[PDB]
Amino acid sequence: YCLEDALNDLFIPETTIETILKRLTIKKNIILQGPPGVGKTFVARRLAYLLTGEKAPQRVNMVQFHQSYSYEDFIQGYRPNGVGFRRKDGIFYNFCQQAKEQPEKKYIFIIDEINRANLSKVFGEVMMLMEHDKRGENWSVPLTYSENDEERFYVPENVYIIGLMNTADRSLAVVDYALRRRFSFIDIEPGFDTPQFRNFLLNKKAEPSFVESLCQKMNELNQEISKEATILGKGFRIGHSYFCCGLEDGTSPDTQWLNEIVMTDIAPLLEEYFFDDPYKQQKWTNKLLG
Amino acid sequence: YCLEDALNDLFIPETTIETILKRLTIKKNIILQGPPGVGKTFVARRLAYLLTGEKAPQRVNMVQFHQSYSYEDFIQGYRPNGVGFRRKDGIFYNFCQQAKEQPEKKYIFIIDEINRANLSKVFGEVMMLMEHDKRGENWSVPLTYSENDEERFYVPENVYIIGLMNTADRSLAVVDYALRRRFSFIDIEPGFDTPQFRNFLLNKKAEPSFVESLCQKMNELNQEISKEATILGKGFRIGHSYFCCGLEDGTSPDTQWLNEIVMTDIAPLLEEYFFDDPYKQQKWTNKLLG
Amino acid sequence: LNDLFIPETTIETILKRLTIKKNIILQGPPGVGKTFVARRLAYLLTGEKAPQRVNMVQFHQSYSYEDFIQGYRPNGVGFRRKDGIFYNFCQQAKEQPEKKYIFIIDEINRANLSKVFGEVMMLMEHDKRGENWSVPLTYSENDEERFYVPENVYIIGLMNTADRSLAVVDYALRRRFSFIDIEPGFDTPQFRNFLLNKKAEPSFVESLCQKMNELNQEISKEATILGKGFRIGHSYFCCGLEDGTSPDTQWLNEIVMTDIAPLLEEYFFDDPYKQQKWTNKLLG
Amino acid sequence: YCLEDALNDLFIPETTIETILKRLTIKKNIILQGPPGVGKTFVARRLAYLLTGEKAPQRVNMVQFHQSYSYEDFIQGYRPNGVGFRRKDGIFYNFCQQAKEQPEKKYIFIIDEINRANLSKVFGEVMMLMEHDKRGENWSVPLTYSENDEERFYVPENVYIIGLMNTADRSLAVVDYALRRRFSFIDIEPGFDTPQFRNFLLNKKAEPSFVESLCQKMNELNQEISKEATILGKGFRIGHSYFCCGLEDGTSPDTQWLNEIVMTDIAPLLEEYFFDDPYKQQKWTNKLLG
Amino acid sequence: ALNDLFIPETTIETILKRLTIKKNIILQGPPGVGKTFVARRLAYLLTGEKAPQRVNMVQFHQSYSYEDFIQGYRPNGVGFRRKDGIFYNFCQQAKEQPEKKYIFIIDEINRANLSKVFGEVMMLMEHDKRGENWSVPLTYSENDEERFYVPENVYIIGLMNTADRSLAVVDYALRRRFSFIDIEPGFDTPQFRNFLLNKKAEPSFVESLCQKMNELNQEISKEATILGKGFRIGHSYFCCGLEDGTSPDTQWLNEIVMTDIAPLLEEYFFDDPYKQQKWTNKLLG
Amino acid sequence: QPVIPVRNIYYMLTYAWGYANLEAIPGNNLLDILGYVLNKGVLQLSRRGLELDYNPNTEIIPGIKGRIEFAKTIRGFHLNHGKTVSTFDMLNEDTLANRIIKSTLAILIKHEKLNSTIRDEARSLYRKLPGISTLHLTPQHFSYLNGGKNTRYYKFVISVCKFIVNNSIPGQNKGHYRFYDFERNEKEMSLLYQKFLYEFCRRELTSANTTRSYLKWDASSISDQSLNLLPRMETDITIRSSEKILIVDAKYYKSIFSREKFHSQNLYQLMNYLWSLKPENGENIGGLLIYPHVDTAVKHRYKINGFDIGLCTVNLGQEWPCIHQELLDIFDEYLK
Ligand SMILES: Nc1nc2c(ncn2[C@@H]2O[C@H](COP(=O)(O)OP(=O)(O)NP(=O)(O)O)[C@@H](O)[C@H]2O)c(=O)[nH]1
Ligand SMILES: Nc1nc2c(ncn2[C@@H]2O[C@H](COP(=O)(O)OP(=O)(O)NP(=O)(O)O)[C@@H](O)[C@H]2O)c(=O)[nH]1
Ligand SMILES: Nc1nc2c(ncn2[C@@H]2O[C@H](COP(=O)(O)OP(=O)(O)NP(=O)(O)O)[C@@H](O)[C@H]2O)c(=O)[nH]1
Ligand SMILES: Nc1nc2c(ncn2[C@@H]2O[C@H](COP(=O)(O)OP(=O)(O)O)[C@@H](O)[C@H]2O)c(=O)[nH]1
Ligand SMILES: Nc1nc2c(ncn2[C@@H]2O[C@H](COP(=O)(O)OP(=O)(O)O)[C@@H](O)[C@H]2O)c(=O)[nH]1
Ligand SMILES: [Mg+2]
Ligand SMILES: [Mg+2]
Ligand SMILES: [Mg+2]
Repeated sequence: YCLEDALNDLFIPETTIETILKRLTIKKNIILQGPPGVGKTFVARRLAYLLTGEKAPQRVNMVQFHQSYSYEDFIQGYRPNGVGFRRKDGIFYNFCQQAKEQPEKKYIFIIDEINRANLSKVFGEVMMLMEHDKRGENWSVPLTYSENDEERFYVPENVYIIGLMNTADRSLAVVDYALRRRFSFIDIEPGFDTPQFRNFLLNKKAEPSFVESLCQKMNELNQEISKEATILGKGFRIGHSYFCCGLEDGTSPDTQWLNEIVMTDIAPLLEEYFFDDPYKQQKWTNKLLG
Repeated sequence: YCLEDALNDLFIPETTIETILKRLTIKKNIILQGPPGVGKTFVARRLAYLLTGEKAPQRVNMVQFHQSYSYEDFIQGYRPNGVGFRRKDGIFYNFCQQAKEQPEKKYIFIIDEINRANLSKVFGEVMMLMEHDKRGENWSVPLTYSENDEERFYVPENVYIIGLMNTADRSLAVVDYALRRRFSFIDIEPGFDTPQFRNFLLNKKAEPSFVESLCQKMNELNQEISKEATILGKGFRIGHSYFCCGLEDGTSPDTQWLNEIVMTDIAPLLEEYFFDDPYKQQKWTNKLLG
Repeated sequence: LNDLFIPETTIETILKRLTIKKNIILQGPPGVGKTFVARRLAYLLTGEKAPQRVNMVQFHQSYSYEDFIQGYRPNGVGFRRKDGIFYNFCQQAKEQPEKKYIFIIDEINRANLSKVFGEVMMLMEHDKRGENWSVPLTYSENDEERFYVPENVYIIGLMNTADRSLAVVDYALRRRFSFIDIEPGFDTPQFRNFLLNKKAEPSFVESLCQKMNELNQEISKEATILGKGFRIGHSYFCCGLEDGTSPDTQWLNEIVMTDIAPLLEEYFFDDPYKQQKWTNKLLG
Repeated sequence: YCLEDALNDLFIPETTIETILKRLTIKKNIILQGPPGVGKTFVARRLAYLLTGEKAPQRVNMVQFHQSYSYEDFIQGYRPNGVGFRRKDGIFYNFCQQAKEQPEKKYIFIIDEINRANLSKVFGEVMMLMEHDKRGENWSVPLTYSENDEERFYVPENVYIIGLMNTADRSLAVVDYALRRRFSFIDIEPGFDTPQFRNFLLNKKAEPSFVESLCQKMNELNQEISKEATILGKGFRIGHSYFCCGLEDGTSPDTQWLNEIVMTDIAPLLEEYFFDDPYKQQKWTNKLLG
Repeated sequence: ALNDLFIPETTIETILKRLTIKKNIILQGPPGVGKTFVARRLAYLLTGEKAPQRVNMVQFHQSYSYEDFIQGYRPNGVGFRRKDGIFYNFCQQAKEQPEKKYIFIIDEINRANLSKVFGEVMMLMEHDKRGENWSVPLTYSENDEERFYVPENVYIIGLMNTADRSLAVVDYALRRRFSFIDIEPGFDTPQFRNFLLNKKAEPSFVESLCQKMNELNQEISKEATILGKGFRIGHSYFCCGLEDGTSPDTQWLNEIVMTDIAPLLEEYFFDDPYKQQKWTNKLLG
Repeated sequence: QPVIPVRNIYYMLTYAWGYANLEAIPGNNLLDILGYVLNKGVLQLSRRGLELDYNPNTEIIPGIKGRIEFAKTIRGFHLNHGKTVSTFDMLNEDTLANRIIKSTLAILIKHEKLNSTIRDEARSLYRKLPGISTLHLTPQHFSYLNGGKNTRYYKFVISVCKFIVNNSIPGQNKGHYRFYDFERNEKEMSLLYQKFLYEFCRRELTSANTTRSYLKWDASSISDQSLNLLPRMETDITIRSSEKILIVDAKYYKSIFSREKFHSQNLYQLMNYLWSLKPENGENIGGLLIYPHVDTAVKHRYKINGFDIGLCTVNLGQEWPCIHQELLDIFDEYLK
């Protein structure tokens, strides 16, 4: 596996991709913050094969935090057995033990929509240990539910962690500033401007004028969205995922297809987004169709 | 089952239904938003048999969400068998196992009053999995309560999810915009001014003048309601069900019948919609009767 | 139909409305005999004074879906799934389809009505009653076992209109429920005939209605703050005179200071002078 | 364990470490209160070997507190067997018992992220014993879960307790009452304007002018944050550890290396800080890049 | 146990009348006035015997529970066993000797929730509703006939710390029953001085020290709404540390100034250090 | 002692907060106006529905609700008395935003000088919200709500709640409150004016682009590159258009209200803003001084140091629409 294979279809620039591996390899914990529809989940599976250098799923682990994840789930917890309770090794604890089987080959743990859960509750002991510096046997620590016999749990050096926090829900935003220093935050753009986005459409039977018209209108809208910060901040700006999918059968992109998108998905989104005057809704809706 | 079986009694136009079935085959997740009393519950069981094309209720599961509903009940969670607790595969998990057995046949899950329960908390792991392009074993994910990383849960491709969410309550709205992207939102209108609703009335020995007078009356009223979008959007407007049922006996729809229902149902509603204006209540109430 | 102080027309409206729609809310201020109407009314609809069919409950803010329908609660050995009353009650009518079984919910406004009812908030509708519309419950282990409202079941809701909560308004539930107002009924002869058949003075009764109605009109004057929903009920007068104490102004004077004055205080809060006026106006 | 190895690398003045050692011998219950990235965790591991005078792991123990941490794990509690419940001596109980054997040798217990769990919930009864005056067998107490009153637990005088607390969260405005009385707070400065931090930078092939230019900015920026009290106090200010990292390769400091750090760590942190004033973000970010 | 207490004689005598009547006192006040010490010695005085067993002391915290206090079901090797608490057991001893006076000391009572801990017994512990007549079956009692009654001999002392800013309002349940008592720091008193005079302290150092703390304590009490009077520093630091026969002098004093008093000033004065240094200077300068 | 009619300030506050009939109310004073907005504002929300935030609850109950916490259950041995510690999401209206409304209403009633009907109507609302718990309000409470998850409508009434509490002073009685004389102080009224325009111009002047611009001194000093001692300079507003740029400095002074000497000390700031600002576009550079006057509005133009500068006034107290017309008339002249 290599960069050329992954980056064939991605609409994100190479620039960020190098920025990721630059920040990742030094720091080992990163966050990609962007609105939905920019391929956050999409890139993450591809990146894992790069660092390992091979397309292997075993060295990768993927999860989503659902505002009910707990330290009992991630690390160490007690589960019913048939008649009586037992202690169960969590998933991350299960993952690290495999990861330290070989330091040579890198192991990745991927958490989608990480911002939701109360991360201090989930990680507990791990919040310190995740950092690049504080890894290995030097910083071994005994866990809460560890046996009285001293047995210690340390983050292996080979492990790299990636989190995928959407920036739309403001309430569900990381306010644990102690934790926000452990991670490095990578802003991801909607991906309209790139030709690599455009070429995908032209390859799929698209007019350059219709294509260039499309990006022109979205960029105007996102600026109007980006202008506000009171309610709708920079992060709220619309992703490109809506346009990406559904054309595999041979349906060529045209104003009919775009009009279906505008009426069906985005226009409901806009009225929820604004919810002050319809005229602003009527304005931008007609603009896209025009 | 057949298409024409449904359309005989259905007040909604076929065009929306064609829009519904086109999106649903593509997106596989949808939300129907409108005021109460327009047949969201009515269509949903009908539409499922259309999409499958066969009248199979075994393949359809219908549920109504509420505040006291959680991932433990829905997907997976630990619950008491008796003396000993067990991991109880929830309703949605069981539904997916059935659909996995028969990938060809479409299996449908219908959620009434979806907007109430905290969907982020309820679906959780599913929130990523449900996407139309991420279904399959490639995106299989280990759950919170899974014994190991190897045990993983993936949505089948055949699954279609249908959402029913009233727009009368702005407090309860699906503001989680990432979740909003997964569902393709299909507005529904009361559809008073349609032939199929009137033909049902005329079939019940009704005056064409009274019927056409009736449709004109509400159309003006709904537009008045839609005007004050800051106060009341289109989502609050009156549904058609008040008029639909109650004629099963064979009672002809005279003006007296209308006068009874308006006094009992719509009259207090207008008082609440217009708390401040007593005159405005009197205006529209008297306008229908005269 | 004899000792009831509410018009025959309203109950005649109700019985047709209930039989057709199968769900109703009887909304009015406290002391108008909401409970007595419903208890009487269920016996009318059944036609026999059978109490086993009729069950009454009084909601409160802490009531939950765990209590009403299903819920996990402990036996001596441990925890189990405990079928709530309504599931138990619907099974009772499901045992006997022919007869009409009734369920009464008092103090309905207080609780989050959506929260308790939950699944049945759809099912309760008269058309969607039967196995066809059955659904698996929240706590049901398997989808196959489902719950469906029977056709015989009828629900009556009793609501206090004097404590509005501007917390949650549901207009969808309002579609399920056919709302019927209840007036206090001082003007009605049937209330007066009871008292005139209790050795009341004719003038004493007639002047009283003038006194109370003027108070009721003032409460309905300012629609935003108060309304017909707040105004005074009659039921305080019914009880306390069956011992044998015939009506007199002294008897009324007990009730005014005993009962009505806090209500007046509650309604005309931070306005003692209005209390002194309207309190004293009645006594003369 | 020579001071020269320990204290040379450290950025903190030799003045403050001396005072830290003074009160620590005196009171034995000490708290280092500072923002993340000032080496609070870094110094604490070294200080233990300073006091003991030797590199021994057994005499020093480290833990991180979190919401799940409890009395039953920390001190004493019952862990389920296959069915039965067996009492278990906890860490702090087990650690002191080792310290009981060797009263002369100094023993250290290190507690990171102490504010996250309430001390009463974990320590509980021991807050009486933990205090410096009420130590020794004279003040021995029988424990909550002790089988008989005869068994007793007393904090030997030798143990010293260090607690690492970060002033980065809004909740910590209401500092726990237990901490203030029983622990002695010490404030850790960010410590940019130090020779040793600079001398560290210069030693890694860094221009002095570029280094001194940076120090003016960080001292300038932290002043702006520290001036505020409503939203961001003095305790919220940036630490000195973003800049320490990333130099193991030998890559010389420059605007290129700096630009990665600002954009990927400090810029989005400022977005969270100065949410209300986006332009203030641009005001500082451009200033730092220069 | 009454030889040298820095507190004035009036208050310690007033409490004894108050305690024999009300039987439930709360001692407020700043930390470092020997709240336990004054309370501990008073317990021996009310009995008149310097005996520890009749006296018991426990420190309350928010996680302190009814299970620890009264009755709980801790597991033995095989199965759960009811375990008597402190107060429950404590009364069993006092019931033996009704003639004698038994005393229960409760530190940091406001911090914990009284109701969850005491539960049923909060009614009985009031002075009136005492004796066999008011006996009630306990919550965990398997048999109704076995009951718990508060004997008259028991006297309850509570220590509450005024200093904490986090404190806003006293618990209602606490206020109805207990008689709050305020202890001044008593930094300017003869008995405190006479102890210091017995140690090698000249009158000027005494007058210098007593004068300076009065001025500083006056500042804290002066800003009453901003800071409670109970914020003012106590005297216990000056008591301890001189047992070795060390002479108290300005050289010795400056250690305590910087070590104990300075962080307390830092905590109390969280706004302006410029104000703090002004007051630290006067203590020594 | 001449001042603006109180009703007009509310319009400027609206643009200051960035988002109705006021003719009905007969009380000219502010709190009568402000309370009626809130008192109606609360009722407007309830029609649509108030915010309900799922608060997770971990409590000791006799049964299964949501997710059981196995650890706290076994550690406390709650199984034996038939109880579990379980996490579930009760849905309340007790959020910080809604608590603030109820606490604000308590303050509103306690104000000694207020319309009686306003006080009567609000007391109803306080009773109508039983679940919500009263709180003692501080700005720090409002600080936590800067996240702004809430709807757009909520932010308006909360801004009112911010204004009332800060501008509330105890008066005759310990319990009751008395309203601040906001108009008399120039600084807060002036700070309103500067913010009033900045958000206002974004609304109406769609033609031009409106931004606050930080400016940097042209100076260099051998002593320090920082130049911290130098005054920090940030424009009140800059309203840039392709044909012409324009900087405005606006302030409220009492001396100008008298129709004599003129207070234009702010002008001294202005030239240095023109000087330190250098446009790459180089289309033009213009400046504006705008002040509030009561009686009448007068516009002048100047050619000072190669700059085209205007001093102008607005007749506040006339009427809001003509004022809105007047402002659009104003910027039209100079923006050219
Ligand atoms: N072909 C192609 N598809 C892309 C690209 N970027 C995003 N997409 C598509 O957009 C859809 C969603 O991408 P995804 O990673 O899930 O975005 P997300 O941020 O994780 N979603 P969310 O924030 O809602 O959780 C998928 O169809 C994904 O493949 C791209 O560069 N090329
Ligand atoms: N006969 C007939 N009835 C219809 C038709 N459409 C809707 N209805 C009736 O309107 C009522 C409600 O249907 P429903 O789907 O539950 O409406 P809703 O919008 O989901 N209501 P809610 O949101 O409150 O649950 C039923 O009486 C239903 O049969 C129709 O086309 N024909
Ligand atoms: N070489 C060197 N590294 C330092 C110095 N100070 C801090 N660091 C480095 O900064 C990084 C983090 O330090 P740390 O103690 O964990 O900060 P913290 O206070 O514990 N962080 P937090 O508050 O978030 O828990 C480590 O690489 C640490 O060695 C120092 O003076 N010299
Ligand atoms: N005879 C007769 N009794 C009535 C009538 N209304 C109420 N009562 C009696 O008043 C008493 C209290 O009624 P209650 O249900 O508590 O008042 P409500 O619930 O507020 O309507 C009962 O004895 C009722 O039967 C009535 O109309 N006729
Ligand atoms: N001899 C004597 N000792 C005192 C006096 N006051 C306090 N002490 C001692 O001061 C020390 C601390 O007492 P205490 O207030 O209980 O500590 P706290 O828990 O921090 O409040 C103990 O040794 C007390 O006995 C006093 O007036 N006379
Ligand atoms: Mg995604
Ligand atoms: Mg429906
Ligand atoms: Mg740390």
